[PDB]
Amino acid sequence: SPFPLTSMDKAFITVLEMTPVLGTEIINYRDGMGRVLAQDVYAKDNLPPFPASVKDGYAVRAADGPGDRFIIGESQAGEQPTQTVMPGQVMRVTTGAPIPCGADAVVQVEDTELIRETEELEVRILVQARPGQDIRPIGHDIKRGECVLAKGTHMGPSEIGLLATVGVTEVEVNKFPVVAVMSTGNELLNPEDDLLPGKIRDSNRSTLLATIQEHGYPTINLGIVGDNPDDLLNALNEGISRADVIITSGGVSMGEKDYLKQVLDIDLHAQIHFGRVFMKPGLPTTFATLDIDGVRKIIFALPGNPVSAVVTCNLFVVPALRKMQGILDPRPTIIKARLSCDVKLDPRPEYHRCILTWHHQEPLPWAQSTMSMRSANGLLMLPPKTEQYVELHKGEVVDVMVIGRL
Amino acid sequence: SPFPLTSMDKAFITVLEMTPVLGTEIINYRDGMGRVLAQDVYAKDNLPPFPASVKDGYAVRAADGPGDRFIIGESQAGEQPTQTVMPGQVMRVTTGAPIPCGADAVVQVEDTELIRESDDGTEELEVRILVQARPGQDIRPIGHDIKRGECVLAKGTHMGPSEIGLLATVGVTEVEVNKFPVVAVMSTGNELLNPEDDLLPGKIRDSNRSTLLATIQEHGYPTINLGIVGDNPDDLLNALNEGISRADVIITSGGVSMGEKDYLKQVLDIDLHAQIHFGRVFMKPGLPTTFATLDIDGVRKIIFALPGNPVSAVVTCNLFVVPALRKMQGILDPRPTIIKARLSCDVKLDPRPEYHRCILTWHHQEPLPWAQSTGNQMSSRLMSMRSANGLLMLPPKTEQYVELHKGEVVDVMVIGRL
Amino acid sequence: FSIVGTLY
Amino acid sequence: FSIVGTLYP
Repeated sequence: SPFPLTSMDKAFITVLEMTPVLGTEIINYRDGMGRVLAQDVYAKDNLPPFPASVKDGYAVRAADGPGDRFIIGESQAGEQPTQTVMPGQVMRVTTGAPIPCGADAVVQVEDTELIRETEELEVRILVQARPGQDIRPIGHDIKRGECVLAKGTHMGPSEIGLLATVGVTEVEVNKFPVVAVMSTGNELLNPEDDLLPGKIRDSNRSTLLATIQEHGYPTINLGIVGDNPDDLLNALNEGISRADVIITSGGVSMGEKDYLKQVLDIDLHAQIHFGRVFMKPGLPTTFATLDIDGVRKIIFALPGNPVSAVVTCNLFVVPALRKMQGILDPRPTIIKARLSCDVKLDPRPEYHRCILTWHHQEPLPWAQSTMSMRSANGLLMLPPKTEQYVELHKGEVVDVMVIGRL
Repeated sequence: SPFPLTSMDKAFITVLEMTPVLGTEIINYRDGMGRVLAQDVYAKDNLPPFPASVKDGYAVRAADGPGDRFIIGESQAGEQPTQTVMPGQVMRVTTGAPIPCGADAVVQVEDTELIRESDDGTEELEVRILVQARPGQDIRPIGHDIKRGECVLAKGTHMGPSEIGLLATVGVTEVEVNKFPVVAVMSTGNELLNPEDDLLPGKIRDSNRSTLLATIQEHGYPTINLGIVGDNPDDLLNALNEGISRADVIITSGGVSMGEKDYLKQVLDIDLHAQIHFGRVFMKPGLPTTFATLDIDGVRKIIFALPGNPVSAVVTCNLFVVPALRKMQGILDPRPTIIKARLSCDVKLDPRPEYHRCILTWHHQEPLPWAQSTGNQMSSRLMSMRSANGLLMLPPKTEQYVELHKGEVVDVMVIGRL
Repeated sequence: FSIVGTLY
Repeated sequence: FSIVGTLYP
């Protein structure tokens, strides 16, 4: 008080450690995007359940080799075949169609010729076939009883389809964090309003909400709240009861008007882990936890500066939210890139919104600090200035944190 | 008939060229995520509208220099200051607070010392400035960030969270953006059952429909589930007619491909009078891939007939469908992002250009990411603690390169947000 | 730009 | 892993 300057490294690991993992719930598989499985998923069927042809052609006997063959019938999709392939005979099959008994290989139609015939009667096999050629045996893809999805899996479209394949339409996943977002400051107006003297429009709330919504987390708009202990307490109490995570932006960090940290400490009795982070931007960033009824809510107090808000939200909030929804490694993806512009280094670890662009035949992407037609998908991670390294130049390999779709 | 083997390169450019760009509509700024601006956005205000302090400190006169000064008051946020800074006087300011007239510089509290306070100790009265300030130091002048009447967002801009916040800043709550493509997905095949159903002899569960929808929804486009459709001209025509009336894109999976059993293309050409641009693509997987356009009432619908094979469905969707969808929603460069990575596993090359679902992994001090190929269906699911975010792009085999080895730099297409 | 795949 | 930007000459 004033809170000690927490190093950027320590501030990050503090957020993750103090951030809890949410409970689990049962959802339909169609709602599994971005969800983390809290259970193993076993297959109760074989895939394929039957021997299936890979190519469109004819089920043959490898022992018969090339030659003239009789077409005894056709194997339809969705129907179990009733005929058996005898020596000197073949059966027309389509891709995915069941393989009849007697056949051990499939010869594609490109390796055949219609000899004699609405129904075909005779065909010539032009090639020698290996046993098992172009055939998917029972359980070649998925064996029965096999674990197809382990707990901890961060599901995407393919995992949804795998659930649909095995028939597990209901799965146990971690809950998604409900995030309440509010903005503080007596200078804030609603974006719909025209400007009044000394006032600006509230942009942080819109950006933060859009950021959280992009990761698919349910959000709650607490709107603009006056910079005073009474209104702050009401907004915080509402956010605490309705959300797992409460995010605020703006408000006097430093002075004695720190109504936010006054309410958090005196009225809410929450534990403030850090109130300042040695970083640029986002120095007056505050992280607090609050234990109610054996349940831990987390609270972020982001700087009023628009650039600071989006930067601190991607650095602290998003990794925390990912941990809550059950992601094993909630840490952001960091890649190596080249600087599109020269840049002076700051004693503090600095972060710039940037745009990652891969140029053809070039191994490393280029990061351009805030083209204008594209939304920033990266967060340039500048090192703190030390010794000879007072400045970084165009072309040097730097770290870039992925914050959006590549 | 049978359709010529279209090269992978030609198949891709055909899709983009035959894919239309949707019309526009007015939306609220809060719904602008992933939307492309069809208009220039002008600021009607300056940002900041007033000179604003960058640091917590005191609004001072540079000409007064360091020394003992009188604290005439404090500039509050949201209020235009009423007092004027005279020589020898300063005003306490916080970050973001308006700068009072008379002041031309701001000295932060770290470069100051509180000399004397009131007898109550509740008010600061006199302060010592420890440094010399430059005119304009730690002050954001009017319109430092945004000037009035200035173009802050040009048409064609693909908006993210920041672009939304920028709209809120300038006060433009209503914008003209391209519509999102409505995508309808169906599955064809007499062997298909709903995932909720138990298996019957010769039957499998429909997984493509769930995956395809999930892939489109990941990109934030509205989807329509047309369910399972029987492989026959009557049921296909009904499903297609419904999809056309309800959607801009119609995706189907399955079907008996080519031959006289090719109901799908028979309905498209004969009944629907649609134009099939290609029916076969020299690729792996997804050889029997069909793309078609249909012009109704001056409106062009696009139709994708993807292979029934589960692996082929997701691969072809990321290669053809998604770039087409991005074009429809107004993105100027709808082409996918392709990056360089190193192979984590050896792999035999195919005469056809081959594509494998893979997992991209960036390491600490390693410049290139490692791409571990997922064999196809189940291989990854032993190490699938992460979803496949990449698409390994293998070159067609030649007498020179028959096989690729561990460590070689290869092309990988990012197919999902990390 | 290539949709097939290059080498190094 | 580091949340602070790293360097390499």
